[PDB]
Amino acid sequence: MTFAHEVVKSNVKNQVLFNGLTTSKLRNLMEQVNRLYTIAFNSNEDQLNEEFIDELEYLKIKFYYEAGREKSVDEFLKKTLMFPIIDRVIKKESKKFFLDYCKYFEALVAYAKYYQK
Amino acid sequence: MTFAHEVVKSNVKNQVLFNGLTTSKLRNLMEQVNRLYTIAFNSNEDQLNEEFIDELEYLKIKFYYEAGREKSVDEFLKKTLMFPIIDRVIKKESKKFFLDYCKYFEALVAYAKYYQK
Amino acid sequence: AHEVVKSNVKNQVLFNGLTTSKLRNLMEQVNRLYTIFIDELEYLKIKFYYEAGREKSVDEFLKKTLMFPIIDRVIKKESKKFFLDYCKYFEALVAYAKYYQK
Amino acid sequence: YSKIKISGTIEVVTGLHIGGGGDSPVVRDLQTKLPIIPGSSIKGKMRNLLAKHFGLKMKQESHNQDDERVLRLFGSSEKGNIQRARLQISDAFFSEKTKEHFAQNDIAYTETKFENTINRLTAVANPRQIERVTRGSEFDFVFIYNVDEESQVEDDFENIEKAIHLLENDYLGGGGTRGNGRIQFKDTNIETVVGEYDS
Amino acid sequence: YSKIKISGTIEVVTGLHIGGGGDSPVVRDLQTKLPIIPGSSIKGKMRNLLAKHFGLKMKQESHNQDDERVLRLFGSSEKGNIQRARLQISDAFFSEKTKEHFAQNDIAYTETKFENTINRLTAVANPRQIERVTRGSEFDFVFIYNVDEESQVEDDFENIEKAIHLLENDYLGGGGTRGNGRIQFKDTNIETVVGEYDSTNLKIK
Amino acid sequence: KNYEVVIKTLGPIHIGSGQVMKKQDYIYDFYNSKVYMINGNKLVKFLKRKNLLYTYQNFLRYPPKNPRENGLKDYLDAQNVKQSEWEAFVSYSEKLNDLHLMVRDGQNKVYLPGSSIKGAIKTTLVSKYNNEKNKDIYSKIKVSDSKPIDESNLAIYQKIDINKSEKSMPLYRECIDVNTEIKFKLTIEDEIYSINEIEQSIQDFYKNYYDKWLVGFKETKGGRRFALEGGIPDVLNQNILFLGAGTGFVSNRKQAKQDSFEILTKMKEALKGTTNQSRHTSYQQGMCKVSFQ
Repeated sequence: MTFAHEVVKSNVKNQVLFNGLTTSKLRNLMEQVNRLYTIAFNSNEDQLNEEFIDELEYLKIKFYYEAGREKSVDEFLKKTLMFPIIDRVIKKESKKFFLDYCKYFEALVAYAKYYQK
Repeated sequence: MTFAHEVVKSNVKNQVLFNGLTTSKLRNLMEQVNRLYTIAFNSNEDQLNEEFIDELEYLKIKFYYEAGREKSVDEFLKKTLMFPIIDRVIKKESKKFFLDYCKYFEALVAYAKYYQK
Repeated sequence: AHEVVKSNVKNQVLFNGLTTSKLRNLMEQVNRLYTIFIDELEYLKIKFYYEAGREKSVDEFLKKTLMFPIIDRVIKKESKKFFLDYCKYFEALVAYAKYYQK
Repeated sequence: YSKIKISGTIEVVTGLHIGGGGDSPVVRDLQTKLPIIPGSSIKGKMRNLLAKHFGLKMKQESHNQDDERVLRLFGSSEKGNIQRARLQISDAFFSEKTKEHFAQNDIAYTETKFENTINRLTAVANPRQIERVTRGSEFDFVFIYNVDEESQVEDDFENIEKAIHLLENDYLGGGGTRGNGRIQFKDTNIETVVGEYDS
Repeated sequence: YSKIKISGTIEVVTGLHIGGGGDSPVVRDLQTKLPIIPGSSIKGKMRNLLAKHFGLKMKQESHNQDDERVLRLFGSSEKGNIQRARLQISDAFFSEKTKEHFAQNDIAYTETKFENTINRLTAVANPRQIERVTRGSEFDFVFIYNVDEESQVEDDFENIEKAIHLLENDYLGGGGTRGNGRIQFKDTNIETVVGEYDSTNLKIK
Repeated sequence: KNYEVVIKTLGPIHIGSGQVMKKQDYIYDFYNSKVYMINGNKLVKFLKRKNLLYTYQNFLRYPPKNPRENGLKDYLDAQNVKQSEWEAFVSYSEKLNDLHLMVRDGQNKVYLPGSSIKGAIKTTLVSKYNNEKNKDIYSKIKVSDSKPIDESNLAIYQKIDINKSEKSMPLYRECIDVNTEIKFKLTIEDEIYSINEIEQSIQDFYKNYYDKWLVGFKETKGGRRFALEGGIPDVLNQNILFLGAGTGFVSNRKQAKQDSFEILTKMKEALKGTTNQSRHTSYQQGMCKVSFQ
């Protein structure tokens, strides 16, 4: 799944990235993921609380909405397999996999910020 | 739950939406919802004041009038069990259920906006 | 509110085919007082009488709405809140009338 | 530094429909649930007409660079040259006397005007509806002029006065062509509020 | 080292549009999720106006070095000068009476007003929606004044008086030239929270 | 640019409004031919000052059926309300099962909507220029609504089907009375359609209408009477135009017949005018002389 993490360098075109994706339209996603990450940090056991799961549901809802609002972000989310990994995390209900996902998202975000107009 | 995604994907018919529903055709509805929502936020206790129950009936009145005015809104609300949900909300008078309602409806809007002309 | 209107659906003509076209002026009258003298409410009664003459369907409506007694008690109260609530009720009636339509 | 107040009152002469909120309603002031004239509308009718009375080149239209007097009078900074709006047009609201007269004479605040559609070769009657604000009503507005040069005030004020006449003759809001938008101005008052300027 | 507290009430004349958070929402708080006017806007607007009121050169317009009395009022401490601000502007909050009255009249705090940006040589009016706070609402504000030197409180208060009046016939917020942001000040009170300074002959109107 | 327009009501002009008042709140004179529009508020305030409101209501809900008993004037007579009082609660008067009202404003003042005037102007332009893209010029020529027209210039008239045998339509109309001088404003952004251009356009349209409809109803007494009144050739020179509703549906013969068949679709498989009792003079509704400044 790390090929989707170094694909960001594979998506450096001419001179726009991800068809003009900017961190100004992705800041909301970072804040929402970080908010749930702190809740997962407070959680001690592996088995996630149901309210936390619904939080994941709201997260994916936000993902879909953001993809709807902006096209470059939509390309990012689809081309990086965001929705399948989100559903998988929801399926696994494990904290540790969730932290793995957050790290993946962080790598995506940071690498994206490295390349910007 | 998130039965919303299923309803929207099933309504992707032939590229019409619920026979041509658009998000700008929902505006006041969401607006009204949002108003109640923030009021709902400011309250502390889960027991909803009689004035808020009257505002919930007012939201249902808005839904009924909008469904009567636009046939596509009527189909959306009919299939989405929106009126059942609202009636159940009125019966329940519990804040947490209301917040769940807010999330479900917002999801509906987001998914619909996800597939638009 | 809703109960009577959902119950007057004659299996599906509402009050034998009521149309909002007939309530327009009625609607207008309501809204005017809403912006805001008891004589104005009296004229409201009068206009109810006028439109109730205009069509039998509207008269059967207002009776099945118990409109006139409500208005009489409203004018009896003279309290602005009671009038506002009344207007809300009328709006609700109109709304459900609109929904259950051909 | 100095600020110039303008106090005045518009009277509506032909039926009026702005209809921002759009069976196609009109804008309303939510604390009063009453009509207003969103001063944005004033600004826009103003600038459009003024550009019309001055040079409006087709290339200048395409590039949205407006006449230098116009641009300086209302501030643009779209061509890269820093320009601060020299006049602000605020909103306006019903007058106390106007509302009092309406209540005393039982005058409705809004009119629904039917617009019948007739098609040639069929003459099929499909009415439409539209709302208009009661004609003859008056709103109180404010224009705030800012002084950025003690020598440009006279020229800028001259342009504003001629533009007020143009706004009176033309129609404001939508459906100007069908008879909606004729207003007059009355009771203009001029009084500088901040600074030591002679008016 | 005394501190003079100033309280007052912002009454919104026309629509108010901060728009900090953004389709583009205004700054709305988080604990009450009711909109507030972040002080940073207030202080910036008052500062820019008061700077304009005094002299301002193009070389002065270069890098935000401004007139010295204003500087003492707001602090720059930039050219190696020792200047900490003596007047701090806090945030504004949707005060309770407003929420109460609106609830008992069932009115929103925030409107969405739609604009039609017309394009020349195109004749297309594109709809853009702007969210702005409803009229007649109020916030409460607190300013803190510090007395770094005793015989300059009156002189600084004269500059404050001019800047406060400047805000009443100006717009605070976004895009006021389209007629949004007019505000007023009411119920001014002056107290010295900490110290032994008299603030009775002192007034702001 | 900008021009001031005067309108001379040659014949009755009426504008369809959509509010048809029936026998409710309607008082008429069978022996003076005058109908009195009645202030609802003042009338009911009198009704309460005599405590007969319940009586009036009970009459209102269920009409007595009998044609003579049916009527508000009869209700007032049953309550013996004095002719002095019966005059005291009259909003206004004009000279009848239903009545169609003209438009009124929030001040209940009758006016000629600029939309109707603009539509009639566009009709002459479309007929003369064969819609020379008249959809385009439609935006660049702006017409204001009319200034108020006081009541004394309002009248009730019976719709008359002028034909070989003059027929009478069942319903009546409020319409402006003769010769009324009515001013409004016009604004010009498309100078191609000059004022004189428009004037000649109107003239040509009327000339075409004359040889297509007016010359046909000859051998009718009332028909010929109107044509003689004033004189047709001099009227042809003037910018005459038919306004609002009630004008003939018309405003090659075989295509006209087919199209009229379609539009009326006996109708599935006729001139409008008004005939006066006062002077025994008929004027067709709609015609007005229009002049510029």
